[PDB]
Amino acid sequence: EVRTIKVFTTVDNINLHTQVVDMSMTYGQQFGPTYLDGADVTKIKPHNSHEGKTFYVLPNDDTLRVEAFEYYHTTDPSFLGRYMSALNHTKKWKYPQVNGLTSIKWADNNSYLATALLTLQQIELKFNPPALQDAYYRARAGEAANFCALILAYCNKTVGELGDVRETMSYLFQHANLDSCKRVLNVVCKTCGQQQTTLKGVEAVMYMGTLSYEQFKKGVQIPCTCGKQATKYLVQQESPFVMMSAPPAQYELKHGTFTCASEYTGNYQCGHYKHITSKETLYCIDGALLTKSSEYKGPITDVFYKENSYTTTIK
Ligand SMILES: Cc1ccc(N2CCN(C)CC2)cc1C(=O)NC1(c2ccnc3ccccc23)CC1
Ligand SMILES: [Zn+2]
Ligand SMILES: [Zn+2]
Ligand SMILES: [Zn+2]
Ligand SMILES: [Zn+2]
Repeated sequence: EVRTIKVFTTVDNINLHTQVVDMSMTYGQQFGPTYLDGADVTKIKPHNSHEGKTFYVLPNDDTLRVEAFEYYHTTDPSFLGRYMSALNHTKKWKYPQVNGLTSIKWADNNSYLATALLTLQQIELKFNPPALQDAYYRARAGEAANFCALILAYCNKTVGELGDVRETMSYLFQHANLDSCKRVLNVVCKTCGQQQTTLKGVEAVMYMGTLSYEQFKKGVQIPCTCGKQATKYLVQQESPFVMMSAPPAQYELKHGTFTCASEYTGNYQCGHYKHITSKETLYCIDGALLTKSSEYKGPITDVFYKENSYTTTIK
């Protein structure tokens, strides 16, 4: 008087939980919201082909809420749905190899994700949420759909929003292991004197104000609360890279003095991005398009550099 089939539910595709489903009911009445391979199967009953398949569900109990925090570092119950929604788009994007890197063919306002994807393939980063690191790896190999969909979900951005590459990175670094990154800087006032300031994690590897990492060790002008103009410089830096950002402006990029950079053209919040990377020569990745040049002069807003351990000589 009731027929049933075996299926496995999961919130991380890693702890599979055996269930038996009633072929006269929908996955919705039995499980709550259900996805099979991204497809919202909530309003559908079990077709017989489903035996043995794995389905994604929302974390209804407290075990799953833990199983899900461990995989994604989220408690937000909308996460699964926002992600599954982005994945419906990103599974259709193309992800070519350009210049030995995984890019994204232009689609639905995704210039800023491609510049972000390209940059992540060129700096040293371990992400803490296993969902991020698995998609990171798989994106290195060309299967970037899940990686991009997770970025959209972590950013509470959605396909078709135009993004900001610096902020996209800052959303992601919060779940990266930068716990041994250290930045010590010294700010010096003609009046007040000198104050050392020592910051760490995400704050140790990100700066907004100047693009030149060289300028940053020499000294950069910052206003002082006490009123005069002060000078801030870098005295120590342990971290494998550094992000230097500043609002778009014409800037020259010299082969071999940097890792890669975000070129942004247009106005606040409606411009386009392209990716500049320093290899044997300068390369410009625009989604599926690439160009080469000896030198580059143009509108740059982030420049990434390599570091291991720096110490100023300024006494
Ligand atoms: C492209 C884009 C999308 C979304 C968003 N916002 C920003 C605020 N945030 C709270 C929400 C998302 C911003 C940009 C954007 O233009 N960013 C850049 C920028 C930063 C700072 N000052 C700028 C000045 C002039 C021109 C560009 C500037 C990199 C180019
Ligand atoms: Zn789309
Ligand atoms: Zn765009
Ligand atoms: Zn986290
Ligand atoms: Zn002062």
